[PDB]
Amino acid sequence: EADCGLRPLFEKKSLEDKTERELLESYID
Amino acid sequence: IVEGSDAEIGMSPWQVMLFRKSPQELLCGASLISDRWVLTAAHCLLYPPWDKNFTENDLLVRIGKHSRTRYEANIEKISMLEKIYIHPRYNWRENLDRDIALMKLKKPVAFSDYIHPVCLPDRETAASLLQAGYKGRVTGWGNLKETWKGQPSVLQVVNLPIVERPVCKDSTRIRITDNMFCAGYKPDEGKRGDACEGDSGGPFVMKSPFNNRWYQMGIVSWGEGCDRDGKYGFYTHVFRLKKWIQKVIDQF
Ligand SMILES: *C[C@@](*)(O)[C@H](CCCNC(N)=[NH2+])NC(=O)[C@@H]1CCCN1C(=O)[C@H](N)Cc1ccccc1
Repeated sequence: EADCGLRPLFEKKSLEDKTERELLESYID
Repeated sequence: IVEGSDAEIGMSPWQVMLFRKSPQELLCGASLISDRWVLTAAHCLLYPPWDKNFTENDLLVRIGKHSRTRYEANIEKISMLEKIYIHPRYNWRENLDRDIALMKLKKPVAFSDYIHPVCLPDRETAASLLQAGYKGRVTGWGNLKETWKGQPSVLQVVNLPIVERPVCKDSTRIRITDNMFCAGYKPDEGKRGDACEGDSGGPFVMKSPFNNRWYQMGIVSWGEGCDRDGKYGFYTHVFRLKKWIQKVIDQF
């Protein structure tokens, strides 16, 4: 998978974007 | 994108804009899957009912863009197309089944903080993430409301839940297939949002809870109106068409 899907300004910097937690929480709800 | 919000800069580095050269016309969205390949919806290139049938020389793509009201010098990149490949069984006559196309760039694009490829799903990813109730994210420069400004300057983003197939099927008289899935909130769920005309070809992405990577599970394909209660947007099921994608790239 090389570096696919890891954003330079987010994942690569251990920074979360403003709404991605809504996606992670949807795996429960 | 209806009822979405402005994207943060660099939030969707695989976002691609597909343009008609002349006259200048933003046609659709697309996504970057490697430094030379871009994924999009077939109907953005071929749709005989609307007298649409573009060749490589009629188009161009812009990569790494955030705002349309600013020329992002040396960040955004324009690329010419070497070849277009439309799925051979793309059903433009009826229901847009297999609404997918690949475009090879004449020259590779350089990755940067603003240009980076999205992952394509494999069997394990499709089985674990493509489930009703789970939310994915759709992005685009398409219409802000069901119509015809009304088009955004900044890339729009909206998170939407995948909908159970029987609900998708009963929501429309158009025949749905296993090569599609639908998403959107149900009536009175407390939230709204949808892709819309102009958003086609854009990615429906999901973040893996296991490796932190973004996977493109769908391609904005069709709908009836935008954001209407009881209707849902439909997306090309990318994993279902993965074998075809691999075949095209392996052979080019
Ligand atoms: C090409 C895209 O920009 C656009 C996306 C619309 C997404 N809408 C919602 N609510 N999520 N697709 C289209 O406009 C496609 C192309 C062919 C016509 N079309 C439609 O969505 C029609 N509204 C419905 C339809 C007609 C014929 C075959 C399939 C669907």
